[PDB]
Amino acid sequence: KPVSLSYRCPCRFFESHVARANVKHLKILNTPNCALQIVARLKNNNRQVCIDPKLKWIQEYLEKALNK
Repeated sequence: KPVSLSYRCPCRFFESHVARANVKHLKILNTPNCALQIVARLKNNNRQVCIDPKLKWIQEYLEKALNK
């Protein structure tokens, strides 16, 4: 069977509404054949989700992470 395997990404979707208060750990994963995937694990849900870079607290996060 001819099967086309795409360049697999750690994320498929990105959460577009995440609470900083519910984030365990922030991890941003740039992937050579994929988009810029942000990864965060939830505290109350404890599941590791994906985050969209254009979130408001995320823009702040990137800015202040680069600023320090």
